[PDB]
Amino acid sequence: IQRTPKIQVYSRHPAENGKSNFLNCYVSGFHPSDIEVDLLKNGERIEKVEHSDLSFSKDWSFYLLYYTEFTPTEKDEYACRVNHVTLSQPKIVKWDRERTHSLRYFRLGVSDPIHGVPEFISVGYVDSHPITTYDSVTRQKEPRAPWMAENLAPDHWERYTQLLRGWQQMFKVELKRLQRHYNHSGSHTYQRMIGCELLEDGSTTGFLQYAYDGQDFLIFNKDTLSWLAVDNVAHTIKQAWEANQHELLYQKNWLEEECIAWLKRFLEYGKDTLQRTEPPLVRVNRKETFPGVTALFCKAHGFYPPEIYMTWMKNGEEIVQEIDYGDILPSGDGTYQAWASIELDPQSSNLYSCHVEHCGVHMVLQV
Ligand SMILES: *CC1=CN(c2ncnc3nc[nH]c23)[C@H]2C[C@@H]1C(C=O)=CO2
Repeated sequence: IQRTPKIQVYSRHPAENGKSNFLNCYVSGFHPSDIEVDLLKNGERIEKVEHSDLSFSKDWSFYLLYYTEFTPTEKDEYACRVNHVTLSQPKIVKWDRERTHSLRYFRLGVSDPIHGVPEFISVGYVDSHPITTYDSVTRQKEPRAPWMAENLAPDHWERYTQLLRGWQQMFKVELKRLQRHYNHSGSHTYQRMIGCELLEDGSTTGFLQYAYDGQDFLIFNKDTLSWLAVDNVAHTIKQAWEANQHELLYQKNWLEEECIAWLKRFLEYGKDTLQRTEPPLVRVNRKETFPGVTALFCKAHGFYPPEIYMTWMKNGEEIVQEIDYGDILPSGDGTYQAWASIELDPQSSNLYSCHVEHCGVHMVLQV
């Protein structure tokens, strides 16, 4: 099942003409992984374009960010051009107008990529921060964060590069078995996700899952040490794996113990960035796009962690049941932005208000 990319074009900071800024093209929710993204200045490709490394979501969808340094010109027209399997022709999008932590590791396999993209990639994350990276082209596990490279001995990288070289071969072999079993030809994707969550109160959560072509394939239940299979093909794989009772017990123990221990270790190594809280800056704007149309936009920016809650209240008593919302977007500098717009009443004002909650801070912008 293919999924088409969600393309969102926006600036890192609120845009004002003549002031340098960063243009973002957040490309998310797409499957398979192969994509081509360009940023266009007045219809022309931009030579210097930065982009985060390929990232992975828990729904098996892929996400990325493309950014470039620019200064907004009232005349300049910036847009983002995306190529994907689901797009018979490129799609151009104009630029209009904490306490819970998680460690998780993903494995990605692509058969017949026919690209300068690796056959196998594996990335680790603490709270949406890539801590480590490994791929088949590199054949080496390298820290993706600086706080990870200043606390782990070089032997640690050697030891786990050996595990990842073996896991890579297993993924290549396991992927062929699935294509033969399904009689599939061409490029297909194999995905794995393992991780644990450490809640504020001390509770722990764990998960291990496999996906074939972006669809749930095998789900490990660590409470019953069973692999749940979606298909009869997955059932065949389930039977092979469930033979090795030792492997299953290791999964339970790695999730409940080693994973949380690793996570606590990392949350200290990166305490400066991971335990950081940046409060949001909220401004209310009034816009009249058409005659007799007025809307209020509660816009928040520069906060971390991305967990935020925004709402509008008519007369300061009850919530509005017609509130449009904006996605929480990565601005590119480690902070996040969002917005919430309501249609201003043509009648006499109800004295609307905006309410923002972020990490225990409550802001009310009564206008
Ligand atoms: C870097 C490491 C990754 N780890 C890991 N465990 C299970 N499945 C994985 N898939 C990719 N990487 C996986 C382990 C060992 C090692 C580590 C510390 O650096 C934590 O967890």
